[PDB]
This record gives sequence, structure tokens and C-alpha cells, in this order.
Amino acid sequence: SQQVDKIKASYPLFLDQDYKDMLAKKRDGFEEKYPQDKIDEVFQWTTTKEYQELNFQREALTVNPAKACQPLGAVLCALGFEKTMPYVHGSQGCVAYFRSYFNRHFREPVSCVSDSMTEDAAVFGGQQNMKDGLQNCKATYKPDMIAVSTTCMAEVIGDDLNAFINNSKKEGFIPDEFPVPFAHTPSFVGSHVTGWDNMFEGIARYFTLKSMDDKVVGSNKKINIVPGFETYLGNFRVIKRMLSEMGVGYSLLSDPEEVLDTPADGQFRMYAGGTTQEEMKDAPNALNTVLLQPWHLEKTKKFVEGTWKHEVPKLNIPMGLDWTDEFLMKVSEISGQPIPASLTKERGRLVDMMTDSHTWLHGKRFALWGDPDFVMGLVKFLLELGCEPVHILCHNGNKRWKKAVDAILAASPYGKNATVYIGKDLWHLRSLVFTDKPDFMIGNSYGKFIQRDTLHKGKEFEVPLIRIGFPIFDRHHLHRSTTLGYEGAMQILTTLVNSILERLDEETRGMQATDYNHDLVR
Amino acid sequence: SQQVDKIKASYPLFLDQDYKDMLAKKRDGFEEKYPQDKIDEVFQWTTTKEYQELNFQREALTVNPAKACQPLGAVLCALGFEKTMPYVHGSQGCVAYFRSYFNRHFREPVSCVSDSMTEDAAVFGGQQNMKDGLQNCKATYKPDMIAVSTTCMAEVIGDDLNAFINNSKKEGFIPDEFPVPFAHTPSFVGSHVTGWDNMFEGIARYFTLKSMDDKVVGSNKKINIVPGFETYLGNFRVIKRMLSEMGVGYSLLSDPEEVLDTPADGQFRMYAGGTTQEEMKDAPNALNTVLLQPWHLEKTKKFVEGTWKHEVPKLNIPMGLDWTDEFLMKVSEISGQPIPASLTKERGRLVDMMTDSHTWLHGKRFALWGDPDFVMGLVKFLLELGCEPVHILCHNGNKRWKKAVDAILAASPYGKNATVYIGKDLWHLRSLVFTDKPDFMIGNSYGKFIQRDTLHKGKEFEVPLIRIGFPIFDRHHLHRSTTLGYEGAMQILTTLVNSILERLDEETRGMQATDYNHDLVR
Amino acid sequence: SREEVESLIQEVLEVYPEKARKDRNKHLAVNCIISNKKSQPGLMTIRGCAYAGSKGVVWGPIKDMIHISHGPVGCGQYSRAGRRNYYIGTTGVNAFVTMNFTSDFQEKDIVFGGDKKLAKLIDEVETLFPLNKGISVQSECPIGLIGDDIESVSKVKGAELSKTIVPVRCEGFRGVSQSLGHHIANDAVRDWVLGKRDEDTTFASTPYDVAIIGDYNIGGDAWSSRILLEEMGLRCVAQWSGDGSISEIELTPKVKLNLVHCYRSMNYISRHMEEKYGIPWMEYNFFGPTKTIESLRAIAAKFDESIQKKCEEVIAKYKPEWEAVVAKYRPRLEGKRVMLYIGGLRPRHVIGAYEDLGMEVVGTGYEFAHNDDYDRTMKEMGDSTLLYDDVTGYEFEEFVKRIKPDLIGSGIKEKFIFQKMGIPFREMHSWDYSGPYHGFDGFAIFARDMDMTLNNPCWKKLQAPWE
Amino acid sequence: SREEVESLIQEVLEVYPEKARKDRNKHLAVNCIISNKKSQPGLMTIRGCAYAGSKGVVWGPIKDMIHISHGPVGCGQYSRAGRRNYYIGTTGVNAFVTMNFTSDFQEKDIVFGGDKKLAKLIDEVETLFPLNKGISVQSECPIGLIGDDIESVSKVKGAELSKTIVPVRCEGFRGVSQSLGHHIANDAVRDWVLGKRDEDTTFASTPYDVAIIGDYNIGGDAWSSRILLEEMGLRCVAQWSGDGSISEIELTPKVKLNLVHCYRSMNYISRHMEEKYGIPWMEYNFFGPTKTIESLRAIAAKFDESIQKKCEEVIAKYKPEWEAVVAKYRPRLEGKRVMLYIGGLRPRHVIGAYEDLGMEVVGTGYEFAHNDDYDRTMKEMGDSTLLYDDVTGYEFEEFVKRIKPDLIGSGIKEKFIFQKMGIPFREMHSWDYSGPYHGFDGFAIFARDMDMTLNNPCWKKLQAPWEA
Ligand code: CFM
Ligand code: CFM
Ligand code: CLF
Ligand code: CLF
Ligand SMILES: [Ca+2]
Ligand SMILES: [Ca+2]
Repeated sequence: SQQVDKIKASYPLFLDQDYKDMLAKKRDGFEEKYPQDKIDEVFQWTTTKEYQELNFQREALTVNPAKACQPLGAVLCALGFEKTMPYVHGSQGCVAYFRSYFNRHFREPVSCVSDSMTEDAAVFGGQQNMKDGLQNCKATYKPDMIAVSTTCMAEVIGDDLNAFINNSKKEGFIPDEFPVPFAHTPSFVGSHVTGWDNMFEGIARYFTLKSMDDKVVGSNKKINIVPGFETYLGNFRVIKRMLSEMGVGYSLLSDPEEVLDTPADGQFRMYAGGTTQEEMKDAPNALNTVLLQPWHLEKTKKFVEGTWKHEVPKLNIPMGLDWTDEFLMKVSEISGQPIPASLTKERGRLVDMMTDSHTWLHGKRFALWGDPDFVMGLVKFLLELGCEPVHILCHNGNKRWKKAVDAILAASPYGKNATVYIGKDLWHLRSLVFTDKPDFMIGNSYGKFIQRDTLHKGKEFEVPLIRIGFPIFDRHHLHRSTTLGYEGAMQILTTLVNSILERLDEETRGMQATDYNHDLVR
Repeated sequence: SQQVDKIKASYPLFLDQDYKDMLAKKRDGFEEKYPQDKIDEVFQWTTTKEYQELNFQREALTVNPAKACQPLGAVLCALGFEKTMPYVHGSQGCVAYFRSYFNRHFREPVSCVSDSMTEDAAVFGGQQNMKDGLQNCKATYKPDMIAVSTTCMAEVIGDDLNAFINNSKKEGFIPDEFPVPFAHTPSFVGSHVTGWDNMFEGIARYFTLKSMDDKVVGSNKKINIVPGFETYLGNFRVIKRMLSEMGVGYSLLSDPEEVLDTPADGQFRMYAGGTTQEEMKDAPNALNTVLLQPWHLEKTKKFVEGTWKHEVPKLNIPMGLDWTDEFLMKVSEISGQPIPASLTKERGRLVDMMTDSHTWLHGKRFALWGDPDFVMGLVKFLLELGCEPVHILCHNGNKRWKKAVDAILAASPYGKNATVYIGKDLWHLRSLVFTDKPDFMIGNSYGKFIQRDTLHKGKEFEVPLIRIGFPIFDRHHLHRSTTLGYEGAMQILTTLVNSILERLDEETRGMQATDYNHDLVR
Repeated sequence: SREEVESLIQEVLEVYPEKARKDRNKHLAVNCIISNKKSQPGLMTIRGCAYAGSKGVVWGPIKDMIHISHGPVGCGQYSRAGRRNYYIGTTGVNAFVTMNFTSDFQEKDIVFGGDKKLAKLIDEVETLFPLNKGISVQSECPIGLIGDDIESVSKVKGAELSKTIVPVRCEGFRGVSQSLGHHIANDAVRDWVLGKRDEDTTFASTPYDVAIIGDYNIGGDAWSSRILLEEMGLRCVAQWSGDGSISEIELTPKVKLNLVHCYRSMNYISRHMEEKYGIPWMEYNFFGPTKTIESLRAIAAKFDESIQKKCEEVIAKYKPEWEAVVAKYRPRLEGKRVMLYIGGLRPRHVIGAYEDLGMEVVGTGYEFAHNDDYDRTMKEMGDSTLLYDDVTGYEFEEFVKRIKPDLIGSGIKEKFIFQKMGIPFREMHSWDYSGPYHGFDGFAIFARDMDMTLNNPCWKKLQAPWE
Repeated sequence: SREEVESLIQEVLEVYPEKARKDRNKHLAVNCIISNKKSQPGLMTIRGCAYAGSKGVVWGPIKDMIHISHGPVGCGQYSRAGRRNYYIGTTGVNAFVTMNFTSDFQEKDIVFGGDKKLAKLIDEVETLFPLNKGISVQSECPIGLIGDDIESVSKVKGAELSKTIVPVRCEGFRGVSQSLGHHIANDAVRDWVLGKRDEDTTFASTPYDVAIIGDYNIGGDAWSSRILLEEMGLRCVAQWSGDGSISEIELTPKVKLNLVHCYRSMNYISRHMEEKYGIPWMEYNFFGPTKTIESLRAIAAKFDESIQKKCEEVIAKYKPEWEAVVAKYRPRLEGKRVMLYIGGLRPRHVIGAYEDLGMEVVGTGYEFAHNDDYDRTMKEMGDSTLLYDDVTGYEFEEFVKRIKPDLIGSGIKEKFIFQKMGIPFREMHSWDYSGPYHGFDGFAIFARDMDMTLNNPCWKKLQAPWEA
């Protein structure tokens, strides 16, 4: 029943006695449910070190992964160029999923097309799909460029994207000069980040390779910045802000921050901002190219060095105090621009926040996950804060990365309790936060189910989630935040000290019980 | 007992058995405590409508006030001028307290002196104190200006600030031309915001009342901005940001944002930034003066209008969508500057966030408090978000203000269940959240004691506090936030939606009980 | 209306290359339409794949079984907890619905086949999740293309472990949308689960046993349906898929009537239980008071005198409640016009709920419906309202710009487009994280939600005071 | 040593005008010093007022009474929940420490007096807070200046309601610091509370009844002290102020010995209890292992052979624990130098605790100490170290620039100055929201806190690498 002035949604409606009875009748009468005591027994068993031993021996089963597939990244790369349509050659189900996954994180339109390969194409190839697909998209959606990617179907049947695009130009489906860069992005090799790298390499090769004979490294006097898979608007924005502050000429190659944040003013804008084709053509003429997230940009590095002849600096992701410092000094070096007074002040205001908050941050234990570059920067910054990154998980990380992070850990007293896990997933991490309980997890929204599991063992075992990463679906607008630069470090510090203090206030809110320590001032 | 590897601070140390025992004995023997059942009975009585009616009949006792005294405001006003030392003429206890209160909110040094009037000065006046005080302060701390306010001892014994400063100049303790503005600031009249108003009108008068003959209203083609008592660094910052990107020439009069945020770089800077004496002297030449917090800048309005002959625009505090629009357009009008495309976009990005988050914000009930301009702007934005400002308390609000706000409420279906309370305090508000339970309180850190009380009555009666206001002592670095403009609106909207969703996730984190609605996507 | 809608359709189609123009022309009609054909490449269809229809919608809701997204990591990651098919359970112990189990195919599995890997992970699932009551392997695109035989592995391992292991070949390249996935999934239930209790005389049936077919419990929708039928004396032996257990499915052959809400996704299995067990099925609608009342009436008429009277009691009980709902909200929603675009049922099924609030549906369409769904739709819409099958992004945007509906109801990929154009949008798949919308209790939440969004203050503020 | 420090003192003093220079020279010494005199105007004293000493420190901790900050709104507001004097209770019904009760004077109360308003609010306190055990009215600056008589209001209304109402004349203009507030507060206890049980024979005293005088339970400090005393066999009948109840204070007339932790605030009422009741009092220290050991033994010595065995039991019973703490933390803190500046006890009382972790206190001083406290300090401080009474802002900054200490221990108005200078700072009044620091359990926390801050990674980061 409903009372029309206090209508109840599913929670708390189904807590009403009649619903509670009906659901009890349903299980007892028809579900043949395992008895609660057996359930409790198995739940306690899944928190043990024994379950953990067995869990970590898995070879074939993956449960709750912390990565997605290559074309998801390829679409995000494509979206950063001026008026281009991401196009994924293969089965359409994939595009409906890529679009929805980013729609949920940015709360924005995400435009992308498929060329709907069906059963028949699986036997005869998808050539006609490319032909009609390109023509239809160019006519209906009017992009200045189409960036072609691939689904696993089109990968397994081995469709030569290059031949098909050339044959579509040959047959007059799209004009010969229309930009159609491509990349093969197989979901069974690496992850979403690899798709971003493959796609960017594809686009850079397309505007540059057969034009190198007139490019003079340095004549436009700019530095190129390649962001990598990036899902925080504040990160694209802070890198541009810092370089403009230094008077440094730059080219942010693949910049989606306008299309991922259009105004609600009475009209929908399908395309907005982005890197222009002219910037991509001129990008050899830059002094150098900096890769903001180098561990998933290896193919782009090989291409920028090998063909553009740029000596890509050995820079880590500009996350935390030290690595934002190194970034700024290398930019200074390359451009001959001095690091301005404003950035020196900003650096010191971050250092000031560190001195003010260090007592609550000291020795706090964290479990965390995400993409390789994001994770290593968060590890670095946690060590700088005097915290312990005890469980560092990166499902899609590789052996050399793992070595680089264990090195960073070995260089600090605060790394002594930490272990790096590559190829492991969130059900693996679930074990680790029960058997070697940290204080908090820093992760994406899938972490909420691990927090729910720890709370079921009991309040003293609950490990709270701090949502930093991708995807964040159960909170609004956190995609606007920053994790890079001194700005991003200020935001992360504030979020960590205040998660600690909120949790401390929840534990000391017991009247006459724990509220002796429920301090007004902290 | 302590484990050297796992040391327990107060919480959880005193939960250990031997301490639990030890405190039990201490109570029962010596404390002669009322029995727990009586305690519980009285507690349920304080949650009732019966108790509320008696509580609201208080004429003489104030319990948990939501205002501070005049000189605190004058000190904050004074710290906004270039190399100025705040000086409170009267007893030193007050200065120790003013400095500590701001130290705790800003986590920064707060420099202010006293001339240390004692019992002796109560019978003979504080002239010698002012003489030696000014001289000593000027030589020791080397300010370019000393801005004088008063404590209640000096007010009650009636020391003539003007004569005392004039006799210090006459008697040679300070140079005849050393800047010493003053303002009398009685703690028994109004509140801290009144203290800021008085101090600002004093410094304004000091620099302009004589020089009026060469002043041409409009000749320097700038607009003056008077901020009022402001404790969010982001607010000073966003006003400057918006006016600069609009190309509007302006003069922020009393600007503390550098002294309240110096870098930790090895040096302590006593003074930093601030409005120059030159700006205060040139200020009559501005086109007009905009008062950002009009309801506590009455004396300043009368002086800016009556002596500088500026037609002060009737603008409300720029909080919420409509009042930031009205602000930018009035500024456009006076400056002849168009509102740039970047600010139009930002408005639209805020409206976009409103459309994405409206289903969670709709009809959410809030109890709220703070200073008059802050509270009406928060009310206005809550109504624009489709939320209901059910309990609006402003201890230092006045009858004309309560009318203005009731008129804002009257113009919205969302204002229908809201009541404004002036002259009421937080123990009054404690009853209102018991008898007419809202979903959240938006308030400063004193609200944590109300949340602990509602929680004690039961989990389903707990009203969570959302920290927005002054002072915030139990969280770190929230003084860096913004509440004004589109930027401030974006931050408040994100804090509200997300506090709603964090509350929903803790309520649906019950395994097989409530977690049917513990959705990944919200 | 009339030829304005007709000229609008040819106006929009003018942008297409001729092949696309000729095809799309057959998929747009004025209330005559061809459906369940392939999508034209590159036109931004809103459709999903057969995996979405099998794993995402039919098997995924089954509470106590583990479902393996077999193939690469993408498919099962993007579908993880995306549909709100609610359930009561201890997740990770006896219930597993929000978890993502996958075989995470890497290149060696593509080159040499994942059947060996499938057998290994079935053992791993058995050590680590001992309270699971069955497994289903949902094939992603590579599995068929690669030539794996998940059936052999399912029989062998099922045999060995005495475990119900269902092979489902729902690879995304099959069919033209998630519709064929429903059919593959129904046939996999048929072949591997539904027959298991055929010799079991042991279930004490009563004359009033019924099963809810095709309600996936979005936001609790099946629970607010179940309670009404139960109050009307019927016993629901099974709930198909939403909060469903495998035993409920194996017990569904013993009921007296199959009540079909979602015709499109489950008419296949209903036709089969009719042929094999003699069980009759009937369609019903539980969106809004009018439809819920005539459905309770029609279901009651299928039984004896007592049930007809309990039906009349139930109707009389909720009368004050749904009438207070319409009294508060219909004066707020009266005469407002709605355009809908959803999947295969709700585009026709929610019209009655909107009319109970005085609103009219001026356009509706389906992603993957077939012609028997449109025959059913025409009965519900007004003359001259717009009908669009597998609408392109472009067409929908253009139709909306012309018709200027006061509210649009569709999915997550459409939401933010129309909200930037200033049109009130409500998600009619996930209920915009609100709901249930089924039954009498669901009508109150539906009414509240349509109101809060269509009448929200934010929609007056989309244009700046200076332009 | 000597010449270096004397040169420092004279150099610093040369910024002053002569009157101020002559006075400040008298308050700076190398170990000769004067204390408890007025602060020179305009020089940014760190001191507070007599109200802070009475409401903030002595009365405010007493949990079951309501303490009225009588006068304008400022004072009570800035002191609400600022001091972490911990208590067990249901706040707002039976306990009231974190609340701010005030008569909020407006102009009509200054011009006509607030005595009728005090009477009306005592009635209201009685309506809305029935389970309160007494009321104290802490006068702020205006009450005495305007000629009010809060004593008549207290005994009239107190008589009228059978409730203890204590009038306290701790107006901020009285004295030169928080110090006189302690004394005014000690006399207010003596005159309106301490004599109430004088005709009562109902309390069964034992040869081992004791009371802790002057432990305000900052962060639980009294609780970590008490436990050790009762594990030694003694019975603590009262805790003065920290988690204090009025009945505990009324029962203090029956104890055998008064254990004075804070001499400066409590000595006044102790000397009185000795004169009027023969109860002896002794001073002790419960900061660091050495001092707590020395203290438990001194207290036990004054009882007999059983308690002396139990004292030696307790000492063995914690020797594992504190020895583990020094083993862990002393190598990390060895030879690091601390400069301190706190109120009137802690500047000398924590020296040994620092030394137990091998640190040297190279400077210490007090806000409001008197010469007898400095007598006590010179025994604890090293030869040639720096002493400063009522240091000015300027002086403390300049002393730190030249002494270059490795850690500074002082208050909240000093904290952020020295952190910007790159020097580790710990708050030695609020314990930087950590603690207890008393007893052996307190020693553990103290040791962890000094190390986490002195050895924090952030101190290596104050200089930007491009400005190296
Ligand atoms: S889009 Fe139902 S035929 Fe199917 S997931 Fe939605 S309109 Fe589906 S009613 Fe259902 S619960 Fe659905 S809402 Fe038939 S199940 S493939 Mo997207
Ligand atoms: S500054 Fe104690 S004489 Fe008094 S509040 Fe601190 S050094 Fe006081 S030990 Fe104590 S609890 Fe104190 S820390 Fe005597 S009580 S007026 Mo500021
Ligand atoms: S149509 Fe459907 S969702 Fe597409 S893949 Fe095929 S079954 Fe699956 Fe999968 S992993 Fe990624 S999302 Fe694709 S490219 Fe392969
Ligand atoms: S020395 Fe001490 S703190 Fe000062 S006033 Fe006097 S008792 Fe009090 Fe009070 S209200 Fe404000 S803070 Fe003062 S100006 Fe009056
Ligand atoms: Ca959006
Ligand atoms: Ca600071």
C-alpha cells in the first residue's frame, strides 16, 4: 500500500510487513534456498585465509574484473578530435554498451556508430558494411572525420580494415580526401587502454606518415601532450592551465573535455572542441611530445620517436608532489620557459596542506586499484603523505610495471607492507581486505560490493570505499574532479583526510559510549 | 595496556576492559549519577513537542548560539588590507580567542594584537595603553597600517578611540601620517558581521572623507566590490575570476585571500597581498560599488552612497542561478562589458548538472543556519534545485530580513512548508529536527552535536549534517571551497546530491535485508 | 497531425543515401510498418545484441545460478549490474546476480579454443562457490566464430559434477538485435532446465497455481505484481527471471496458468508449455489502475467463484489509494504529451498508465519488436500518432524537434540529448533508479516521477537572461 | 652556551621602544627572571584572560553542572568545546560540558544591568535541564564594570530552589592572564561547594582514599593516570575537574591525601584543604616512564608496605610495555632538540618524557607561571638553555630562527607559523587531537606522535626543486 503524501520507492516499500511476509512465503514455498546457517558458514569461509589460498590459485575463472576491452578506449580517443565520429567496425551490441558505459560516468551524450555486421558477414567478411556504413554516417551525422575501430567479431574473421576503407573510397562511398583513420582493436589483447593507444597511433600515422619530408622538429616551438585514456575533465583542464601559466605553447592531442561537458541551453551539440586535424598534421614540427600516461602509450611512443623523431622524456604521470615537479621542470627545459611564481606558490600551498593534515594521514592503510599509470601515481602520492599502499591491484598491469612500482615502494619506509598484484581482480582483492584489513579502499564504484561484504562480517571489519577512478556510476559529477598536478593532489589529500575524519566521527557518535572522543576540533 | 605495534589513542583505548571497569567504579561510588532509566526518560522528553514549546519560550537563556561578537568581524575585515595589523583596544583575552577561532577554521596563522587593558585601566581609561600599544606594535611588527577595534571592557568604560589615537599622534608615539583607522565594535550590539561592517566603514571614511573634492564618480572606470565577512577562499577567488574574464576593472576592498593561504616554503609571512591604501583612496572615483553581502553592510552602504555618491545596485548575494545572473548583468551594465561566452557556457554547465541530478534532489527537506546573506542565498538555491528549506534559522537576522526571505519562500511551491527563525539558536533547532524531522542539516561544525542527539533517539531519526558555513573545525581544508557564483552553485549541488546518495548507500548496505536497492548506477 | 507527420517523415529521410532512405521509409509509419529487419550500417541504432537479450535480460536475473560471460572481458563488464533486476539473496554466497563471472579470453584462447579453459573455470566455480545451484555459459561473439563446442563441455561437466550446466549460443552476431537472444535463451531453458522434474509427482499442486512469465522485477516490479495476485487467492509458483531461482523454473510445469507480462521475450516458452504440458497462457498488463484492474478481472475469470470475489475485494481495497494518486497528480499532468522509444513491450504497455494521468502518447516505437507487437500496439495509439521501428539517433532528434513533446521516455543513451534540448526526460528502462512502476503501488511512484521531472523548476532556466 | 644565548636575547630586544625593552629584558633568561606581571601593550602576547582560567579550565570540565558564560556572546562562543577535557555522560540531559550557555548581553542589559535576566535564565535552565546538579555563572568583562551583583542572585535563587549556584567574578580584566582566573575559581569552589558535606558522616573513608587535584583529562589523561593509582591499591574518590562531578568535589573533604598534578591551578585549594581539614597534599608527575615510576613510588611511600609491593608490581607490569616503546621510538628521536612554550605546568613537566626518548629540551617558557614554578623549572632544564616568560610573537619567531630546534611544542596560535618555517610542530595543549599523554599508556601515544611528526616525509619537501 502507499500513502499518497509519503510515497515509498522500492526502498523502503518492500520492508513493509505484507511484502516481507510475501517474500518469506516465496522462498519457503518455491526457491529451495540453502538454510541461513549454511549461508553464514560459507560467508565466514569466504573471508578466511583458506578461501584466499584457493581464490588465488585460479587460472581460468575471472570474477569481477578491473579492466574493460580495447574498443572502449579507442572510442574515447576518437571523441577527443574535432567533429569526428567514432565508428566501430563489427557487431552493434558493442557500441550500445560503449555508449551506455560512458553515458553513466559522464552523464552526457556519447555519440558513436557501428556498421552492424551480422551472421552473414561472419562468413563473407564485412566489406559492404564498411562501404555503406561510412557513406551513411558521413551523410547523416556530418562529421569532418570518421575514426574506425573494431569489435572482436571483425577481429576473429580477420577483416582488413585498410583494404575495405580504400575500396569504399575507390567505389565513391566517401570522398578520397575524407579522413578515415583506423586501428585494429581486439578485445582479447590487453584492455581498454591498449585501444586508446592503438587508436591514437592510428590517427597520428594517418595525418603524418606520408608527409614527413618537410617536418622540422622544433619550428612551431610547441610541445605536444598526449593524455592517454582519461576520464576526469579536471585533468585535461589542469594540464592546459599549467602550460598556459608557464607561457608554454602546446598541442593537447585528443582533447574531449568540450564534448564531455556541453551546456544545457536548449540545444544538443553532437560535436564540440577537440584537437583539429591541422594540429595533428603539424605535430611533427613540435619541439618534443610528452606522454602523460606512458605505461599504456608504448605504441604511440615508438611511432613519435621512430617517425616524428622526438625524444620523448622519461616522465611519470604528473601525479603527486614529486612527479608534478619533474613534469614542470622538464617542460621548462624543453620550452625555455621559466616555471612561474604562481606554480611555485601553488606547490607550496599543497605542501602546506600536507603539513596541516599529516597527523590524520600518518600510517593509514589503503587497498587500491585502477589503470597502471593512475595506480602508480596514487601509490607515489600515498607514500608522500606518509600512508601505506598495502594492496595495490592492477588487473591490466604488466610485469615491467609491477617491477617499477615495487621499486617506488622499496624507496620508502611506507612501502614495507605493500604488495603489487597484476592480472588479479576484485574478487581476489575482496580476500585481501578481509585477511589483511586496510582502513580504506580507493577505487571505482565496483568497490561498493566489497564494502558491503566487509560490513556483513561486522562493523569492525567494514572497509570504506573512497571513489577515485573509472567508472564512478553511483555518485554524481565526480567526473569533474582533478587527480593530476598540484590541484589534483590537493583534491585527493582533502578527500583522504576527510574520509578518515567522517569515519572517525561515525565511530565516536555513540551517546555516552564513544562520543567522549567526538571532538568539535580536529 | 598498549601493544607497541598497534597503539590505541583515546578512542579506542578507553573501551578496553580494565578502563571500562575502572570508569564503572568511579561513577557508581563517587559520581552520584541519576539512574540510566531517568536519563533516557528525560532524553525522550527533550525530543518532544512539549519540550519544544517550553524551549521556544526562552527569553533569557541562550543555548548553543549561532553567532559570534563584533571585534571578530573587524579583525577579519582588517586582515584584508595590505600589510595591516588588526589591533583590538581593550583586554587581551579577546584577541587570544579571536586568533584561535580563525586559526582553527583556516589552519593558518592569524596575526592580531591587543593593548592589554587591565583592572587599572577600568578606573582611569586606556589612553596610555593606546599610546604605548601603537608605538610598540608599529616598531615590533612593522605594519604599514594599524586598524583599531574594541573589546566590551573598552566600550563599557567609554574610551574615545578618536581622541586616544589623536593624542598618540600628538604625543609622538606614532607619526601624524601613520594610518590608524578605527571603529567602535561593541560585543553587546549585533554580531561579528556588524563588526566587519563597522570596521570597513571606518577604514573607508579614514581614507576618503577629507579628499572628496577631487573625486569624479566614474573616472577610474572600475567597480568597487565589498565582500563582507567571508570565510571561503574560493569566494574571494571566484568573484575576481569572473570579473577578470569579463574584462571588468574592479577593486576588491578588503581582500584577505593571500594572508589566509601562504605557501609552506620555509618562511612565515606575517603579511601578504591585501587591498592597498592607494585603492581605498582612489575608491570614490569608481563607477559604482557593489556590496556582495548587503544585509550586514548597512553602515557601509550609507557611507558609500551618502559620501561617495554611488548609487549602490540593489543586488542580492550572488548565490544560486538567478542571483549570479542578476549579478553578472548589473556588472555588464555598469562596465559596458558583455558577459563573455565562457561565462554563458559555465551557466549552462550548471543548468546541465541541475537536470542530471534533479530526481535525487527533488523534495529533499533541509534544516539550515548561518549568517543572513549566506542563509537567503542557500534558501534561494535550494528552491531552484526543487528542495524544501523547511527550517531556516539565522540567530543574527533581523525582522526586515525575515520578511525578505519569507517573500522568497512565498514565490515557490517548494517554500510552502518552510519557516524562518530569527533570534533563535541551535538548541531551538535541535527540537525542530526532532519534531519536524528533515532529511539533512546544512550547517557549521556545531551541528555535529545535533546529529549525535538525533542518532541517539534511533538510526531512523538521525539527521546527517552537511558542512557548509563558518566555523568548520572538524574537517580539513573546506575553507578552500566556493559557495558563490556558478562555481559555488556547482560545488553545493554536488555536495547535496552526493550526501543524499551516500546516505542511501549506507541504508541499503544490509546483506539480504536492504541491499536489493544497493544499485551500482544512480 | 495527418499529413504533417507524413511530410515530416519524408523530410527527415531526405538526408539518407538512397538504400538507407528506401529501407528506413518502411520502418516509419503514421497510425503499414515492417519490423525485425537488420539495422542499416552507420546510422546509430539504439539496439543491442543477442548476448544482451540472453545474458542481460533472461538468464542474468536468475538468482542462485552462476552465469559465465564466455569470451573476452568487454561484454560482461559493461553489462555488470546495469539492469535493475532485483533479488533477495546473499551475493557471493547463495546468490550471484550483480557479479561478473567471465572466461576473459586472451589471444591463446582465440587461436586454440576456450573449451579446456571452460572446463577449468567450471571446477574453479565449484570450489569457490559451492552453494551455486547451476551454471550457464553465455557465448560472446568469438565462441561460435572460433568453433568451440560448449555443449560437449556442458554435458561432460554436468555429468561429472551432477550439475545443471546450460550452454547458450547467444553470440552477438546472431539475429539483428537482442530479440533473437530471448528466443535462444527460451530454447536453452527448454532443452536444459525445464524438463528436469517431469517424473516428479511430489509437488502438491492446488487449482490456483500460477506463474509470472516475463517480469524481470525492475526496481521490484514483480514483487508489486505478486502481492496483488496472492491477495486474490492465487499462488505464484514461479517468477520468470526477476528474483527467480532455478527450482521455481523447474517447478513451473506444475501450474494451472501462465501469466505473460512480456510477450516478446517469453511467448516462445509459453507456447512450448502449452504444447507439452497443456498449460494455458494469457497476456496481461499491470501498468496503471485501469489496466491492472481489467487484468485482475481477466485472470480471476479463469478460476472459480472465490477468486472472482477476492479479486473484487482487492480492487475495492486499492480504489482509495490509486484514486488519491490520480487526484494529486492528474491535474498536474493533464494534456501533457509524451514520446516514447523503448525495447519490445513497454512502448505499448505503459500507454494506459499515462492516460490514467490524463497524458497522451503522441509517438512511440520499439528497438526490436516484431509485427505481432505492432498489431498489439495499433489498438492502443491514437490515429495520426507517430510509429518508429529501430529509430536512428538522427530521426528521433528530428521527430522530437518537430512534435515538441512535453516529456520523452526512453533509455540511457537518449537521456542526456533531450535534457540538453530542454525536454523533461524519464528513463523508461531503469525507471531512472526509481520504481517499481508495476501494480497499484507502482502507479504511485510512476505518477510522482513523471510529475517531478515534467514539472521541475530546472526546465524554465535553460536560456540565459541575456541570450 | 651562555654568551651565544645572551647575545641572542640582547639582539632581539633591540627592536623594542625603551619602556618595552627594559621590561621584556626582565622576562628572558639563560640558566634571574620575573613572571606574573602585565603584558606590554601591542606586542602580541599568547596569553588569555581570567575568564579562560575559570570557565575554560577549572569550572567548564565539571560535567553535571551548567556553566553560564554571563555577558555578551563572544567569550562562551570561542571557548565552546575548544579544550578537550573528556567526560562520560549523556550531554544535554545529565552532562553539559560541550554546550555553550550564555546570557547573551544586548545593550539594554549593559545600560540597566543583567541581574533580573540572570534570574530569569536560572529559571529557564531549571525548566529545560532538570537533571542538572548545580549552576555556576562565569562573569565576563561587563558584569563587574556595570555594577551587577551576581552574588545576591546566586544565594536568593539558590535558596529559592535548593540548588547550588556559584557566582564567579572571573571577568577578563581581572589579573594579567588566565592565572588569576584559577585562583578566583579555587576561591569560588571553597566558598560555595567544598563545605557542603562538612556535617556528613555517611562516607566510609578507607586508609587509601586519595583525590587527583588538577588533571583536566585532556584526551583522557586523568583516566590513564587513575588506572595506575588504583592498580597500585589506592581509591580515587575525586578527579578535579576532568570528568568531574560536583559530588566528587564535595567528597574531597574525606580523602587521606591530595595528589596535585597541576600545581599552578590547584595549589590554592589544596593549601586550604590542609588548613581546614588536615588533609596533606603532594605534587607528582605522570609524564614519561621515569617520572611515573618516581611518582608512583613517592605516593606509595606515603602509605605502607602493601601498597609499596603493589607499586613495584605495577612497575614490572608495565616495564615490557614502556621498554618496547623506547626501543622502537628512541633511535628515531635520539638527540633531537625541542623548544617548548605552554601555560603553567607542562613547560617543565614534560621535559623528562622527552629525555626518555633521548631528546633535549633547548628552550621552554610559560605564558602565566609565577616564580615558584620557575624555581621548579631550573632543576629540570639543562645548563645554559633558554627561558622565556610571556614570550611575544616576535621573540619566539626570532629565538626559533637562531636556535633552529628540530621540534616545537606549543599552542594553536603558534602551530602554523612554525610549520611554514619547516619545523615539526606538536600542539602541547590539545595534544593535536591525539593523546592521552599521561601515564605509561599515554607515553606510548606521546612517543608515536613525536616521531610521526618530527620524522614526517613532508618536512623534506618545503623547497621547490627549481629553486634549489
Ligand atoms: S529494452 Fe521490454 S522487451 Fe525486454 S531490458 Fe525493455 S521494453 Fe529490454 S519488458 Fe523487458 S525489462 Fe527491459 S526495459 Fe520485455 S524483457 S529486452 Mo530494457
Ligand atoms: S595552558 Fe597547564 S597550567 Fe593550565 S589549558 Fe596548559 S600548561 Fe592551560 S596543566 Fe592545564 S590543561 Fe591546559 S594546556 Fe595546568 S591547568 S590553564 Mo592550555
Ligand atoms: S555484440 Fe554482444 S556485446 Fe558485442 S562483443 Fe558481441 S556478444 Fe559482446 Fe564484447 S568483448 Fe568488447 S564488447 Fe564487443 S569487442 Fe568483444
Ligand atoms: S577578556 Fe576574557 S574573552 Fe575577552 S570579553 Fe573579557 S572575559 Fe571575555 Fe568576550 S564578548 Fe567579545 S570575546 Fe571580548 S569583545 Fe567581549
Ligand atoms: Ca550532463
Ligand atoms: Ca595551513
